[PDB]
Parts: sequence; C-alpha cells; structure tokens
Amino acid sequence: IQEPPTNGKVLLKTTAGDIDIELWSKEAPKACRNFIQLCLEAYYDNTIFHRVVPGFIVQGGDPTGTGSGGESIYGAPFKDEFHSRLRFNRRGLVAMANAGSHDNGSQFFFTLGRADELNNKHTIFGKVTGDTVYNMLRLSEVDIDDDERPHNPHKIKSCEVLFNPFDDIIPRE
Repeated sequence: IQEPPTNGKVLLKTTAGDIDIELWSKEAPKACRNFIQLCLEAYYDNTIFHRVVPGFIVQGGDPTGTGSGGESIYGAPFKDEFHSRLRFNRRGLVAMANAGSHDNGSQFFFTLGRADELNNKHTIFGKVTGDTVYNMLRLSEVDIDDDERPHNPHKIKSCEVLFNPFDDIIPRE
C-alpha cells in the first residue's frame, strides 16, 4: 500500500506551463527508455494534445497530430509493462496509449481522474509532481470540438531530461 520510488525525471515545456514527470524506470524500463529517447530526439517538439476526455484523460505524443500516428524507438510497437503496485487510482499519472496488447508507440496520456478500468491494459510509466499537476490539468481546460479534439490544442514546445537513469541511450539521427 505504497508506491515504489521513481528513477528518472523529464520536464515538458508546454503551452499550459511546465510539467515535471518522475519515471518508474525500474518497473517499465522499455516505456521509460522509449520516452526519454524520443524526448532527446526532439520527437515530441511541437506536438499537440489532440484528445481530451473531461475528467478522464488528456492524450498527446503523435507527431502527425491526427491521433493515429507515432512510432517507438524500437522499429515496431513494443510490449506492455504492467505492475500491481502501479494502478490507475488517482489523477496525475502518465501512461502509454495503445489500441490493443503490445501496441506501444509514441502516444502517451495523463490521467485527469481515476481510470481503474485501464489497469492491466495500459503501461503506467510515470507520475506528475505535485507542484506541476495544475499545469497538467490545464491541458484539459479547452473547448472541445468533434471527436474529443480541442479547437485550440495545447502543445509540447520542448522537453528536458533532468535525470537519465539509462547508461546507453544514443539518440537516432
């Protein structure tokens, strides 16, 4: 009844403010490695938060902005990484989007509430710090047109890896 310590830290500089993410790199090494490397490759620069479901999630990480694009660093969608100590029991968690099993690419989402129904379906790989959760929540404070798409989506401008727990990440050219 206590969350494991985190290891790794990433700052997302967004149009809603700074969002600091602590990473569960021990529990979700593949997802955390993917995320860190994509940040370092500037892959998330100028990407929008294309999907907002009020009280549930805000989703981004698609370089096309359409909601159907994005790819991992591994050359194909990668495996799920669940852990019984990491549960969708509060808002402010960071997880991988997918459309089925073993379908992790680049798209990720923040939780705006509980999402118990996503337990054992989506990789949880991080959490937002207390002093940036208000900025995270502000990503969802948007007028939403059709298909859960904001009229004026917020964006990630740039990223900073404040602590890299991996030895051997070489960003692709």
